[PDB]
Amino acid sequence: HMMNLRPSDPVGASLRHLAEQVHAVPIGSVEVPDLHISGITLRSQDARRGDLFAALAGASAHGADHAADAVARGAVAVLTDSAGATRLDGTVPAPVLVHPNPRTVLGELAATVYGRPADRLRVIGITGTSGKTTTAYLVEAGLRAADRVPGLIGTVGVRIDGMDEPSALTTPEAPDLQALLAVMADRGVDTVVMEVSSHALSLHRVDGVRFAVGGFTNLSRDHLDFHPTMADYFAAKARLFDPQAPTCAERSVICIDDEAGRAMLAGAHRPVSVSATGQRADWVAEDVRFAGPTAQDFTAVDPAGVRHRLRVGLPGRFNIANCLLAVALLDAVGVSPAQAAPGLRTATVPGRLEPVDRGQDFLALVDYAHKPGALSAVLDSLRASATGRLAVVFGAGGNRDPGKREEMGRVAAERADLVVVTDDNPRDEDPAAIRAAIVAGAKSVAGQAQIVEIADRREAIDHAVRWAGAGDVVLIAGKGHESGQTRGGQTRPFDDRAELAAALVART
Ligand SMILES: Nc1ncnc2c1ncn2[C@@H]1O[C@H](COP(=O)(O)OP(=O)(O)O)[C@@H](O)[C@H]1O
Ligand SMILES: N[C@H](CCC[C@H](N)C(=O)O)C(=O)O
Ligand SMILES: [Mg+2]
Ligand SMILES: [Mg+2]
Ligand SMILES: [Mg+2]
Repeated sequence: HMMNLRPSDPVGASLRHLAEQVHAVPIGSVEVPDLHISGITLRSQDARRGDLFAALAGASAHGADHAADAVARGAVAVLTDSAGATRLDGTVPAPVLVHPNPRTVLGELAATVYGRPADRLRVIGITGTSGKTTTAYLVEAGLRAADRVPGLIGTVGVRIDGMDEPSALTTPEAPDLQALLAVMADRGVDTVVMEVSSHALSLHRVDGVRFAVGGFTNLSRDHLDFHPTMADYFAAKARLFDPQAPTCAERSVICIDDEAGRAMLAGAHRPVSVSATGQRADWVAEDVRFAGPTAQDFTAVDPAGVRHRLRVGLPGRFNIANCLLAVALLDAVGVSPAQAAPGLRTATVPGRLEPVDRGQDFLALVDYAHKPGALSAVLDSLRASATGRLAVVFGAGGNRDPGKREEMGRVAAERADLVVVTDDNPRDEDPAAIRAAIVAGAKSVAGQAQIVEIADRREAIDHAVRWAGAGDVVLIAGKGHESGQTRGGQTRPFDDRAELAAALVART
């Protein structure tokens, strides 16, 4: 029954001032009161003394049906839409405001209520198809090494001043994010690094955030079950860099190693370009050197002409680009490469090319990639002379884009020496039919990959671990930091890191 995290003593705001700020109007004939509002939420179970409850239309349900409960829990006022109003007329003992489309103003209302936390610290937002999480963790580690106090908001969770924050949401709505930024400022955070997804930029979830710096990794095909076309997907991410958009960051740090990045740079507010593929850019990586199985040395060249010799403590060639972007973002908030370097060398990223070491003589790691494009990239990222043979173990989710299954098999069989097709959250589907589609795609490739099908994921991990010899690479893909195997409405624990470690201890 743990309610969502709020700042302990927010400045708050008068309801009348909030109504004037966003052109909300009273539901009825009574003028908006100067009632003190100390919080805002869209979830009645998170409502508490002093809150404005946002009662909004949603999936086959309207929050107005929960407004009486929110007020009973201590909310002192309600903000709703026209539909909600007709349903709240004279039913709750609290003032009600109506707005044409409240979802579009919740972020700015929460910014006011929580004291404009994005003006108390520097917010870095990072968007792009892949690399948001790794880049964010590298930035957080660089800030800590520089003796700054960082906050991190990402897919895995939230961390504040070096401490996990389990009471915060990983995918906050706009009011939740403002509350979390205020908590961070209260706890001494001077710089927040957060992932900003195309969903968030399309659904008003980062409205009201002043972004000091925006970063762009790359774009490839993804999220087309939400965006109608690639052009809509690009346009959503462009909202972080377009000077005409209210979400535009004050400085844009853009990787130009793909077509989308080059186009983003051309229209971006106050652009800084970054390239780890040899192209001309303000920041470039050069002189990349092998540094053992889980580290890579490189030189970051800054726009002033200074060469910084650095180490990123991650495997995978594309992590040079993520580290270079992290370095440029850190510079944009006043952290030098030398100050950040100890953090870049030691950072760990949960579920993103995350190695597990139990003393074996080969590289064994877990990665989140669960779609063909990301899987192709991570397999390519692990291709290098040091890499003997490469094995990948994965499956595909039930009740998730079935059209990707053959393609995942294809991309794996084009790149890996051993492809182990197993189960990964078959959910309400026939698990054997999912594996069959992946296997068919893998077999359609002309090459020399060995294709093995093992339904049980523990057995599949075990098979790959037993197969590996000195200098080989074993990749367990598709779950990353996410624990669980869901079948027919039941979920059993299954953490790929724990299961990989157990196989390594047993077999190695
Ligand atoms: N710069 C990159 N280019 C291509 N693929 C990447 C990059 N960074 C990470 N990946 C891969 O894509 C997936 C998502 O990586 P992550 O670092 O979580 O990105 P995001 O947070 O943008 O989803 C992982 O499975 C990883 O293998
Ligand atoms: N958590 C995300 C990714 C899961 C990826 C893969 N493990 C799967 O279950 O399809 C989801 O629910 O779509
Ligand atoms: Mg995504
Ligand atoms: Mg992510
Ligand atoms: Mg957690």
